[PDB]
Amino acid sequence: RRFSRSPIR
Amino acid sequence: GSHSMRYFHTSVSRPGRGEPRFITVGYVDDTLFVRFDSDAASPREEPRAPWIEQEGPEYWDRETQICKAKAQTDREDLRTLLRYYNQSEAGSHTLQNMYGCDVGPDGRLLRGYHQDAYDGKDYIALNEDLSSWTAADTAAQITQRKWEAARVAEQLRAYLEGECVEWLRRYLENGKETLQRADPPKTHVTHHPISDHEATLRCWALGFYPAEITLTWQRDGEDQTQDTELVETRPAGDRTFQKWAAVVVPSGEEQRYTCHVQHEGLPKPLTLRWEP
Amino acid sequence: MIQRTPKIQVYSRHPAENGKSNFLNCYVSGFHPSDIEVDLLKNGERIEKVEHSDLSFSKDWSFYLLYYTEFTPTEKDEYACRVNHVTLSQPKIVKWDRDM
Repeated sequence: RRFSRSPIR
Repeated sequence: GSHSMRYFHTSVSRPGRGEPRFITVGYVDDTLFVRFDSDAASPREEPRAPWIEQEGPEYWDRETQICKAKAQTDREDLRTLLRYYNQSEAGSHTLQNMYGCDVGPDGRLLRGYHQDAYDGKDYIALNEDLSSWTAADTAAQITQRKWEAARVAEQLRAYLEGECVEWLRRYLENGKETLQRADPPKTHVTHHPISDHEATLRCWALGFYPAEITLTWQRDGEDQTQDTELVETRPAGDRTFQKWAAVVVPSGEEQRYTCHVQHEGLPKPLTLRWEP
Repeated sequence: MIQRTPKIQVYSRHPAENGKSNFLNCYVSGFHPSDIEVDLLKNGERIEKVEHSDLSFSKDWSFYLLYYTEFTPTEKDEYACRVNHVTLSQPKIVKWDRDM
């Protein structure tokens, strides 16, 4: 299942 | 043997034609098992393999949320990267991301991945240590400094060493009928005359899984690497793969040529010759 | 930017046997950017019920797609794949060769 954290570039 | 899990993501902006398209697909080894397409009518994460269908509704809800959220962060990043590269808002641009893990036969982490490309060129990549970054240019160094300050690599390391490996083990057990079965290639050699002096020998490998395979032609036991036409391994559409290798042979010399087939579904590497 | 022209293979799922149903495949790979137009042709005309895989990409970030349709080959029917991409001055047609 997927990685949940959402870093922005 | 060894196994892998990978998530692939592509966002493609289309100015004047709505928001960027977002497509992500998940793989275990060479088997597609989940997909999400932002252009589908009611976009949700959808199963693409039978052994994932048994996961319950909260699984599908969590994966749908993550995909939608990643679609949103890609749209922000596309806008950000236009600034970083001093680019016009008029063109289409592409952001690709792959992440995942490889495990060995004991199920332990061999290595993890998390890497990016912008417009088809390497942007930023998590190093094999799962703690430092490789930035391709001064724009990706800006992201690098952001991600170091937010400690992104620590979160990734925790995921890749923990959930990635553990859920891969789960999927491998649930789909062991297929994910843990190697299908050997069915092989044969065809002969295609070109002129009075030349013929093509084509060595075929059909219906195999996984995709990894080695096909080589030898002449008098010497590898014909420079004179062998090798097509890209290609999907049959039924989970299996196809490949061929071909050499142009002087007529009368057919028997000096041997085709060699290595595949994990084969106990011994195979040797075969043109059989008139 | 960087642009890479698609490789094209057209082939059947199973060995071709005239009168027996099969799947016709057009596999485009190695290309960038991802926008591409792919048609399967029966005797020069566009087949209507063609499906395709979801966009993915290889280790070098170039994209690949499989377009496919059920078909039943005959000795006389010509099948082909027509591909257009930003790298192509004109659409490329690759004929189905049952020996390739």
